[PDB]
Amino acid sequence: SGFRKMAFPSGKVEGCMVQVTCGTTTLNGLWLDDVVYCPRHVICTSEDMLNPNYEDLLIRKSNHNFLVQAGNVQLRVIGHSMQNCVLKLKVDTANPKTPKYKFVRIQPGQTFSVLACYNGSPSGVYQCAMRPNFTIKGSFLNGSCGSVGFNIDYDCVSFCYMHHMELPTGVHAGTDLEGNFYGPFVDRQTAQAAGTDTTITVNVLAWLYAAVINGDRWFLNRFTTTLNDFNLVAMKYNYEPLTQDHVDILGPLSAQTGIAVLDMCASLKELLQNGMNGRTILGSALLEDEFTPFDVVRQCSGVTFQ
Amino acid sequence: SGFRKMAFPSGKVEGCMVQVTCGTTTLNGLWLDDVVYCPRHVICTSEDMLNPNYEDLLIRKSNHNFLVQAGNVQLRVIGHSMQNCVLKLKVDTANPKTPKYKFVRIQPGQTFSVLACYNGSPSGVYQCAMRPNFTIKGSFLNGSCGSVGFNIDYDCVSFCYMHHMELPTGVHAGTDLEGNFYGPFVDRQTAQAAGTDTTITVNVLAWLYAAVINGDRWFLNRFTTTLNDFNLVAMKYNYEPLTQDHVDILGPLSAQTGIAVLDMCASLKELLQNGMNGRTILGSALLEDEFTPFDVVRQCSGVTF
Ligand SMILES: CC(C)(C)c1ccc(N(C(=O)c2c[nH]cn2)[C@@H](C(=O)NC2CCCCC2)c2cccnc2)cc1
Ligand SMILES: [Cl-]
Ligand SMILES: [Cl-]
Ligand code: NA
Ligand code: NA
Repeated sequence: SGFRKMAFPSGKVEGCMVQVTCGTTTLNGLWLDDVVYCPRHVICTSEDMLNPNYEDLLIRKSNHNFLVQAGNVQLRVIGHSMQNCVLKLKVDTANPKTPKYKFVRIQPGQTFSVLACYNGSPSGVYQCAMRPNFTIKGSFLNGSCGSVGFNIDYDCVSFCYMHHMELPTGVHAGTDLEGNFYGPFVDRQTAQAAGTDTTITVNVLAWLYAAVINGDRWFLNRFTTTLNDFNLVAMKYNYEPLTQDHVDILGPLSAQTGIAVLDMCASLKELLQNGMNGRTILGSALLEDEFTPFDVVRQCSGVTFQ
Repeated sequence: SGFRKMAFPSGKVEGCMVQVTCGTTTLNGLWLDDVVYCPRHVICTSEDMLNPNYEDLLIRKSNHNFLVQAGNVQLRVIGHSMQNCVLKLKVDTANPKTPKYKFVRIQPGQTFSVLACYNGSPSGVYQCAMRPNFTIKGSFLNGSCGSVGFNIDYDCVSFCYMHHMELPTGVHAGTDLEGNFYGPFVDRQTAQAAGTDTTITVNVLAWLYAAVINGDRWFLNRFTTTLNDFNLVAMKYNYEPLTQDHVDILGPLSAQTGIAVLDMCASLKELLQNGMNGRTILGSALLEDEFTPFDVVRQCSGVTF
């Protein structure tokens, strides 16, 4: 019993974090096999952060213009290339701690663990979600660039996020490990701003199922809803639309608890209308939307507390 | 910017987790140098658990009653003993991944990271606090016994919790790594319950300072108060008394933000008396009390390990 924001154990990723320095700029890189991945804006000078031409900036660099430090060891850079917004530095030593890994590009609503790092050294681990507006609500200070997000289902590290920058509302933007940004953002100092964000409806429903599994039913009601009437109501509270794909994804949780998906939708509609009247759900006084259906099945018992 | 519930990186601890089996019971152990630590109730049958004589159950046991598995390798047990509620199994191999470490017993209100494990395999990491009633609000399923809690200082892991049991309200109880229970609990199947809990006042103040650092200011006001007057409000709302030592600890945050502890105490007093008026603080509709002052400074300054 209990229910917590639960990250993956971070050791497999800790063994890959290094420090990358170019000029006066230092940030983090990810060392896998004989390649170090980092944000290409490590080659941006202070003079001009507004309109960098990264092709022109990089052709001026020699391999020895990049200093890579793994703990106390300097790694020798022997080649470099740019892929989208990520710089790939070839080094002369393969990382002996390289885990089984893959690169995955995730969809909004998906969650992952973040290992926040400074100067190549890990500071802490937390859970995040890719918001509908393609930002993440991270906790990142100056120098956190190059920190990564990941999942480790079944002993394989799936890297899905590399941190690049902070937006004006204090939320965060970055890329996949192929260097393609999530959302419309660019690695320039522009007036760019996150769009209006929305609540991840399928995740709220998963978390309501988690509450039932852990023994609390107070928020249920005698009603049901059509999918279209649910979406017409939920969107008035700035909730994302619920699709038939989402309904299908919630099937296993519905089967374990005996609560039909559209009956749980009716409960959510009433919670939005009424609030909690001084009660809490899984320790929260707000509706939580950064646990996915997969996350709830991972964390919760397979046996409902009836 | 941003503010998240944040755990320590868990790698140094992952390399110490093993699986311990005695009879039909399997749970987790902590392998440091040539000793594995686990809950002593691993030696109990369900019958034994109703009224166990641990002294007699252990003398019955021998080294060959224990199976220790590190990944796919069996560790050979060459000795066994008990310290309080912790079983110690001497093995023939020192753990080559043993970190610099200490065993530390924490105080109520202090936080720590938990590495939840099953069958000797780490499964997840989360942050939690020792409650004033000496429980923790963990997330644990069957087989999680022997999972540990810890803090890190530079390169040294301070182990502070080993998980033993779940109470009827679904909160959790355990020991320090010397086998001494936190709270008035015993490792036996008998009627036991969490006592009435209170809110950790110094941690709520720390989190209000974190909120100010992150730009959330609507709860600040022109008033100040005194320790004595604030503590009358605290008692009324089942908050822990605020001591002069707590005020000293908050000093830094008070100097940085511009709000004296007693100034911020006046904000908390008003929040307790009037509520939040439909507003949130750092994305919560409740007053959060599982961040210590040290947690707030660490996260807001980027301390690494
Ligand atoms: C060159 C470019 C692309 C404009 C840039 C510059 C600085 C950084 N930031 C580095 O901290 C940093 C950079 N190199 C080492 N550290 C930080 C950052 O985004 N401030 C922004 C301030 C507003 C204008 C855009 C940049 C940062 C802070 C906190 C958390 N995350 C990141 C990120 C990107
Ligand atoms: Cl996805
Ligand atoms: Cl006994
Ligand atoms: Na030792
Ligand atoms: Na005040």
